[PDB]
Amino acid sequence: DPIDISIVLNKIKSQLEESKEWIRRSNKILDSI
Amino acid sequence: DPIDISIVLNKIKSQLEESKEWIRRSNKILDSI
Amino acid sequence: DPIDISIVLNKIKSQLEESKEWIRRSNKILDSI
Amino acid sequence: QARSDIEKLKEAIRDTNKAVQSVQSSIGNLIVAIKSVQDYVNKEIVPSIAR
Amino acid sequence: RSDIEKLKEAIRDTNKAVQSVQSSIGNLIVAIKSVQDYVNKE
Amino acid sequence: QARSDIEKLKEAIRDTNKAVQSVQSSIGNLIVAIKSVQDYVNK
Repeated sequence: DPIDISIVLNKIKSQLEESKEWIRRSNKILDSI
Repeated sequence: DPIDISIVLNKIKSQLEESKEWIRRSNKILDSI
Repeated sequence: DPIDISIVLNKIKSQLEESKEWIRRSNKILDSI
Repeated sequence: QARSDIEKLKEAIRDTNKAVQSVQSSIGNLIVAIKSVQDYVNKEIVPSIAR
Repeated sequence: RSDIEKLKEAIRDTNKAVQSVQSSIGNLIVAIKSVQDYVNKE
Repeated sequence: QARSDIEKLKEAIRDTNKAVQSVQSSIGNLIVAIKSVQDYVNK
């Protein structure tokens, strides 16, 4: 299904965005040490 | 070949399973600090 | 075009090799603790 | 401070672990997406060519 | 304090590794998308 | 507890690194899989 690829790729994009924010927060905690 | 991609994807799935187990083990060590 | 997919895959391989060097350094630091 | 830092290192690793867990779900979904392109080629491309 | 600084730097490097993996995933999306376009559009 | 916690943090990061090394291996194979699909569509 053309849209059922589209649903999957957008799941990847949202998870990729969440991952970047976790790394940003990790890095800032390190700055607090 | 159609099965010689299927082998590759199955390897990725088991690699993914290993990755998940490694993160679980890290988190549980963190629970012991 | 397929020759201009090859560029994207080469970009992926380059980032993957950077990722491996970073993990190598992290493990080397841990060896020194 | 030293206990304070050990606590901070722990929470930074916890955040790194959550970033890795997100990457792991992304990769699972990339498997699905590639599988779908390969299945599509085996299901509606090759039979269409035949027809 | 010396070991604490090493752990910090090790995590920092692990985080750089993860950032590289995040860019690789962004490009894998591009690669898969282009194959589906080539098979759909062209 | 100080020495005990440092060594635990070290092992936690060691295990996180193994998780990243597995993801790196997976990505490498995802390249092969994408290449394979485009290759089978061209040949």
